[PDB]
This record gives sequence, C-alpha cells and structure tokens, in this order.
Amino acid sequence: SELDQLRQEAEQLKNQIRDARKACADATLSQITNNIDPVGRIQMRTRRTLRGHLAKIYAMHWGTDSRLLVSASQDGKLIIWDSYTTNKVHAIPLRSSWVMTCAYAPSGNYVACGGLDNICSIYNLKTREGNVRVSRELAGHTGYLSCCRFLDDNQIVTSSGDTTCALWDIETGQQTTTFTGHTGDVMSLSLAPDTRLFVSGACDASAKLWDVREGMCRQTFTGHESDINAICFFPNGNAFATGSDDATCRLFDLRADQELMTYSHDNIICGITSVSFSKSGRLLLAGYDDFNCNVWDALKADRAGVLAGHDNRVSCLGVTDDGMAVATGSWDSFLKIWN
Amino acid sequence: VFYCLLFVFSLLGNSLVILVLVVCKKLRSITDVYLLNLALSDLLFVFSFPFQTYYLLDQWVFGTVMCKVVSGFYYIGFYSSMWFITLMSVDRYLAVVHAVYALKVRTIRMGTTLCLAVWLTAIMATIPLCYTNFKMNILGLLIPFTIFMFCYIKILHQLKRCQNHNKTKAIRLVLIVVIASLLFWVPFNVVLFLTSTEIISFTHCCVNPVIYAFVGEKFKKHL
Amino acid sequence: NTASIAQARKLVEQLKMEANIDRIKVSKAAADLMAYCEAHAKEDPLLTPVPASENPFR
Amino acid sequence: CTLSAEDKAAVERSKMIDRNLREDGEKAAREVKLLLLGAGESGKCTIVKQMKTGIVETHFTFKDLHFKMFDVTAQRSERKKWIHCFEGVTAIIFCVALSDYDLMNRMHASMKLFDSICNNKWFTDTSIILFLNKKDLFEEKIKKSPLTICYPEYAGSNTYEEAAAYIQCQFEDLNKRKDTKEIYTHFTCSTDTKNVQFVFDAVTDVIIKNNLKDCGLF
Amino acid sequence: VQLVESGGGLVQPGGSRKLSCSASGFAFSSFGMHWVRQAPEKGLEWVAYISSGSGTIYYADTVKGRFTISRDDPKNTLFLQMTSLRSEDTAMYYCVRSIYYYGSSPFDFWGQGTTLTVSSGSDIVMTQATSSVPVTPGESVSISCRSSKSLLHSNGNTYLYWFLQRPGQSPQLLIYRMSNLASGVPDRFSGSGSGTAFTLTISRLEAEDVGVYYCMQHLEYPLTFGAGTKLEL
Repeated sequence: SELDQLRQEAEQLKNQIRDARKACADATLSQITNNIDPVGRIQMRTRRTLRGHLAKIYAMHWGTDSRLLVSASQDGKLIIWDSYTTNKVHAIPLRSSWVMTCAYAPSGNYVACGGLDNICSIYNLKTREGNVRVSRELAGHTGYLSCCRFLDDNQIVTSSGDTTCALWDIETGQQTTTFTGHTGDVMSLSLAPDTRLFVSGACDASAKLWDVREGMCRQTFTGHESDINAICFFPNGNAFATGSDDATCRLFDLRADQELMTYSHDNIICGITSVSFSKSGRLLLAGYDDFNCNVWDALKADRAGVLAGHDNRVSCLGVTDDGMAVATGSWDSFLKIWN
Repeated sequence: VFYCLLFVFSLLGNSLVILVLVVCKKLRSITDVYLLNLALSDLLFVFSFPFQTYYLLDQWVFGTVMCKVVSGFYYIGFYSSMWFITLMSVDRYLAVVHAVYALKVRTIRMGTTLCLAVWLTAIMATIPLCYTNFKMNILGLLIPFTIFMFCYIKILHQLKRCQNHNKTKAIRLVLIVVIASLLFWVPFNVVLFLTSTEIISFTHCCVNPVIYAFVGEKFKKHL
Repeated sequence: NTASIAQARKLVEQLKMEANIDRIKVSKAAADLMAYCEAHAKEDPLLTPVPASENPFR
Repeated sequence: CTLSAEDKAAVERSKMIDRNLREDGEKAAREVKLLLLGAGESGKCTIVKQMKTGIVETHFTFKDLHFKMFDVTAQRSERKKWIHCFEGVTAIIFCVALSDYDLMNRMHASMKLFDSICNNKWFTDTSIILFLNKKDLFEEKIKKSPLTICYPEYAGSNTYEEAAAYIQCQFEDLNKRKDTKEIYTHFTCSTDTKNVQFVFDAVTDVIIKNNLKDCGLF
Repeated sequence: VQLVESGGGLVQPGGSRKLSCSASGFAFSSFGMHWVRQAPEKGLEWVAYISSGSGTIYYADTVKGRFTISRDDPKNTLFLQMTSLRSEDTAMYYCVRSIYYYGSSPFDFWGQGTTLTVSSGSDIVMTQATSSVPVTPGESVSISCRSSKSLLHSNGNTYLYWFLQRPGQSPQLLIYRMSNLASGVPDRFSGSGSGTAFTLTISRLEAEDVGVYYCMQHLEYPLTFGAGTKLEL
C-alpha cells in the first residue's frame, strides 16, 4: 500500500508540474518571432579538409584559441589539428582504441579521451620531454563513457553509460560528486558558460539540469520520444538544445521549465548525432545520419542551410569560440572546416 | 572497310572505369590500381586504333615520329594489357590461394611498383620497334599464358572447396575470364606465327572493362 | 520491497524539489532569447559572413 | 614559398606524423578483428584461456595471423548505442552453452540474443562463428530431462547426435540473410584443443570471401 | 633533461675532430638539433642544424662543405664531424634542442658545451647598440635591438628570440617569440617590439639575472645572433 501511496503522490506531483508548465505557457516562440527578419540561405563552403584518420571519427572538440582542435577515431589515434594550415600538431596513440569522446582543456594544456574501456584518460600536451603523456586514468564508471568536458585543469565532468554523470578531481583521481537520477544511459553533456551548471541527455528521452556544487538534479525536461544523443547550451546559458533519434531537435528553456521549439521536417527521418549553436545563438547546427548537416535559425523552425559533403554519418560537430568556423567530423574519416 | 565501332564503345567503357576509379576517389585496393592501369593500357590501344583505320591517304606524318607514335601506342598497349591481365591473375592467385600471406604482400605501393615496372618494360620492349616477331609471340603468348592458366587453374581448384553461394559466382566469373582471354588471344598469335583475329585482338580491349569491372558487385555498388 | 519504498521516496523527494522552483512566463524568456540573438548579430561570422581579408580560413 | 622556417619545419613534422599514421594503419589492417559475444553463464572463459573494464581485448598470433578478440560481454549497457562501433569486424564468435536448455529459460534467451545480433543492421555481411559449448555434460544432462522441456516441438530421439544437430539447426534457422553471411558452427568442450583451428579456418574462409568481393570475382 | 657535449681538446690546424652530444631525459627523435658556437671572447653564432628524422640539414655558409652534422636516433647521441679545422674555429660548442610545431618553444634547452682549441652577404644582421649596461637591483632595464629586414612574417608571427647566458654557464631561453615568455622563467622579463625594433624589459632585477643577453632571428636561415648586451654590478 505504501508503494501505491507514493506512486499516486508522484503522479500528483507530476500533474502539478505539468499544470505549472501549462500555466507558464502564454505564447509560443513561433508567435513572437513571426515579425523578425528570416535569415538567408546560409551558404558554407569547405575551407579545409583534415584527412589523417583511417577509421570512423566519433568526436571532436575545438580549442579556446579557435585554431587547434582534437579528434578521436577508432583507429586508435587522437590527433591535434592545426585548422589554419592543416598540420597535425600531435598524434596520441590510445591504449584502448574503442573511444567515443574527446575533450580539449580550456587552458590548452590537457586533452581528455574515453570510450568503451570505462576510463577517462587525461593526456598532458605540454611536458619537458616533448611528447604527449597520459597523466591520469579516471576509472570509476561501470558503463561506457559518452562525453567528457573540462571545467579547468583540475576538474572534469564525464557522462557515462550507467545512467550516471560524475565530477572528477584530476590530482587525486576520485569522483568528487556523483550525479544520479537518469534511468537510461547518458549520451552527452554540455557545460554552462559559467562553469556551475551542466545539462545531460540520456536514453530515457529526458534532459536533466545538474548543479555542480551541491550535486543535485535541479530540473528535468521531457519532450522527446526517443534517445537524446546530443545536447548543447545556448550562449546565454538560459537555454539548451537536444538532438534525439526521433529526427527532431528541441529548444528547452531553464527558467520557463519547458520546451520552446521543435526543429523537424517531414523529409527527415534519421537521428541527430550532434548539435551546436552559433556565436550569436541565432543559428542552430545539427549533424545527422543521412550524411548531412542542417542549419536552422533557432528563433523559427525552418531549415536555412545544408552542409552536405560527407559520405557517411556526421558523428560530431563543433562551432568554434570565435564563430569563424564549423568543424564537422564523420564516419568517412574526414574532418571539414566550414565557413 | 569494316564496322570499327570498337573505338566507339571501348572508349566509353574504359572512360567510365577511369571516371569511377579516379574522379570518384575510390582507389583503395591493389585491384583498383591494376584495373586503372589496365584501363589506361586499353585507352592507349584504343587511341592507337582509329589512326590505322581509314588509311586511304597519308595526310599524317608517315616514316617519321607521328607514325612512330601511332605504332608505339599500339605495341605499348598490346604488351601492357597482356601483362596487366597476368598481374591480375597473380594477384587473384594470391588473394584466394595463400590468403594469409596476401595480407603482408598485397599493398597499394607494391602494386604501383609492379605497374611502373610493367610500363617501363613495355616502353623498353617497344624502343626497338610504317611497314622480332618471335619475341612478340613469346613474350605475348607463352610466358604470360602459362602464368595465367596456372593461376586460374589453382583458383578453380581452391574455389571448388569453399562456401557455396560465393564460390559458384566466383567459378563462373573465372571461367568467363579464362574463355574470353583464350578466344581473344590464341588465333591472333597463331596467325602472327604463321605469317612469321586482328579484329578479335582489338575487341579484347573492348571486352576487358566489362569483365574486370562491370560484372563485379563492388563496382556495381560504386555505381 | 523496502528498497523500492526508499527509491519511491527519493523519487517523490526529487519531484518535490523540482516542483517548488521559480518559473517565469514563456513569452518573457522567449523575448530574452530574441534579444540575445538580436544584440549579438554583428559579432557572428556565420550569420553575417565576414569578408575574405580577415577570414582566417580563406 | 611564403612559408617561414618554423612553418616549413612544422610541415615536416606533420609529414613525419603522416608517415607514422600510414605505417600504423597498414600494420593494423593486417590483423583479424573478432567480436566475442555470448549469453549469460556461457563457457567463453574456457576457450579464451585456450586461445591465450568494459572491453577485454585479447591479442594472440596463430599461423601468422594476428587475432584480436574483443570480449564485450560484461558491458552491461544498451547494446544499440555502441554496437555500431564494431561495424567492420572480420567475424563474430558467439558462445552458447548446450547444457543451458533446462536451466523464459537460458536457451531461449540465447536464441533471442543470437537473433538480435545476427539480423542486426550493422552486421548484414559479417560471418558468425558459433561455439556450442559444454557438450560433455550436456550429453549426460540429456539422460533424464529431454529436449521437450526446451523445445516442445522436438519429436526426435533423446540421443546426443540428433539433439545437438537439432539445436544447431534451430540456431542456424534464425539467420534471415542466409545468402550474404555464413554461420560456422563447432561443437566444443572444456577439454578441446582444436578451438583455435576452427576459428582459423573460419576466418580463412572469411578472408577468401572478402578477397573475392574485392578482386571483382563476386 | 640534459645534454652532455663531449669531444674537444687541442687540435692542430687542418686536422679533424668529431664532437658528440649524448642526449638524456627527453624524446630525442622528435627534436631538431642545432650546434651553436661561441668564440672565447666574442658572442654566439649558429653553426648547424639537423631536423627530426634527418630530413633537413642546414649549415652556416662559413662551415658549409667543411663540417658534417649527423644524428643517431636509437643511441641518443648527436654528432658533428669536422674536417679541415682552421684558426677561426676555436670556440666552445653548444648543443641545443629545438622542436617546431604550432605554439612550441624552440631553443629552450642548451647543452653545457665542450671546448675546442686549435693551435697556431644576404643575411639578416642583428644589431645591439649597448655593449655593457651598468645597473643596480630593483631598477627596470629596457634593452633594445634592431634587424636588417622586418622579422614580422605574413602569418602574424615575429621571429625574434631573447636568450640569457649567466657567467660561466650555458645560455638559457628567455623569450621564444617577440612576446612569448618561456617556461621556468619569471614574470619580470617581458619582450615587446615591432617590425625592425625590439625591446626586452626587466621590471625589477635580482642578483642572478646579470650576464650577457643575446637576440636571435629565426625568420631565415642562417640563424644570426647579435653582439650581446652585458649587465654587471
């Protein structure tokens, strides 16, 4: 009887959360932005083509200086790229070739990498010996690592395949904070501009807002019908966008506690693998399974550009911090810089 | 005076082969390297074809370098096509029989070095050669086809013991290769030996892109 | 299952923490996102494309 | 050529990195990548010990082939989110205990897992090697407790040589794409030396099949 | 990380001698290596360079066709084969490692160097005006230098390096571009400048940063140093 009592109590709390979100819904984002100027056809050409991987590229990440980027592929290699002159700065041999994520530290000193070995490896780029070197192996998960992002040189947050995000300490090597509450396994995370909150999308069609200091789940966003594969904060930090396997991108909202737009089209039936905003937050970039990359303006759901040019699934995407470039990676073992 | 459409459709076939292999960057394997070089040899032979036909007036420079260019393209194409089919026979021998050792041997760079060796030996064979024949006969019939028939007989004896669904189509395509190469090169060299078939030897370089590319499901999925 | 009772208690405590938050209207935050996109349009090299002089990739 | 001295030396560093990447890739392309699967309480540890925390990789050489098995049974996550990483393996070794027919039951879970990996969209052309393991105490477990407990449609005798072939035919009938891939099958035990010879012969046939596909002969 | 140069001694003029530098403590194979000499009363001048993997070898147009630089990758030594030693080759020969990628610090570690004693045009000219500057600790010192052509390359980088040679020690890297501070170097040192005029500024001094400063260009080979500025008292 106690299980049914708390069951009905949780139903009543979900009903009052739904009633609060319905009472806050006074006008949609389509009804307000019907008077702004629609953006033109965003024509973007392949400036650089980075061709050094020999297997499927699963993740990339930009540097803070908007010139260096790292990319992870399952040929067992992790390559630092000079995006201006197409030079390979470093080539990092991985102990486990089955990697699914990579991160570039905002100081530029470190590079993270992880995957199906349940280990976030931290690589030191700037040593006295001249070579790259693994500094720490953060081994505390039981599921596969799906995303990792540095807070600073000493703190990193990882999302894993065991319905659990974790906050690490690089110097000691243990989990400072464990973030639990998802029921499906978490596929991506995204830090806020002020490194105090992060969102995470899992395979239970829910995205949760996490507080890094206290370690609690603040808000929970349910609008999708399938597994959320990618997530990214808006540049304001008051919104984020998710990309799922139901061929839709959705713009959620932290203060309004519910979704705003759905970025969908009837000719699109494949899942989103990657999502990123522009520098202004006006454009919304999204990588697909039908080998393309589509660009919506975020203020109105209409597709304003197609970044076609890959021959397999666009698995990773990054808009740089200057907004000058978009690096798209794919399973055809090529990175492409778009502008 | 004959039909002479062999130029017209062999140019189209070899051009489609080189278009798919080069214009689409689809040159991953050693077999693509051998197929590209055989298609270049076939285009050189088919380019040397129509200058011999309709030879009523000699408006082109005969007895000097231009007729020498025509004859050189002819004989470089003949030897290069014959040798490339023998390199493809040896490569298919190594890919089926001795499949473990082929992982070490069959690389792209080894294929390019063997191709450049074939081109250089073809040019060196055509330097001594517009109105020798035993060397032509030997190095275009006997030493190539012993290797050719040995490789494909061992390929057949290996493909008689495999899984059924692939080995049936493989035995059919191997028999097509063997029957076509024999019926396209035996009576031509027999007539050359008796003088010391022409249209059949021209039609061989028309049929080569069809057999070596267009029946393969790899190339079909490239299309 | 006492552990399932504790799990349901944790779930209803998380829903109670989520329910008692400060929410604003959707139109105000939509206007906030529209104002952030309108106030940073000149600094976006992809929205308004830069000339090829200071373009670092061309 | 409008490059500085450090730019030229950085290009030289990048070209040396390119040479190392090409050498490592053409070394890695000479290896046989095997995906090791299986149901719960399988006997895969015995044949791994014969052939020798998410993926347990196992490198071993045999008759100048460099195999690398990837024991991924133990990755307790959603398999649909990471099974596309193994697109391009040479074969799949799938381990079934034959004596798990009486312990729905374990054998129907094994059939469901085999049907899930065999008809998967990422392994349409991948051959599957199938060790039907623990055949020794299966042969004495079928003394009592017949196969009617597991397969009630079974009407043959209670002997070993018919029931084992029936279980083999029930697993091989789950293959929907019977033209593209093959299902190699071996009755194995704990004391069985020839478990590496069978996977050697199976990947030899798979390499010959891929070479027939690559050389235009298919 | 260390570089021990060996060989040297008294050599008759016109003879031959091979110098070795056994590297220890770093990835030797991924570093370009330089030999740079220093006359017993004069400053520094570049001699030779071999790249990583021995792909590019440069000489100084005074030893070209006369010295031979070579490296060994498994055994970590660096060789400089010298034939036909004239009287203008008596110096202490320093070995210095140098990596080149985007953002790297070339010329960051210098060997201790060994002594060699012999018996009996289109380059860029570094020019430092002040030969000796007397100074007290706590002050701020602005040392200037100038070039022949503009060291600002078209890609934005300006290739001027600032070094420091303590009395009785090997030179040390201070500033590894026009304004980039090297590792292990305090925040007091600050490089600046533009075009053909550059200035290293010391905000406040200590006792250990006295000695001779050198400026080097890395825009074009051959690498040319300046006549160094001495700081005493």
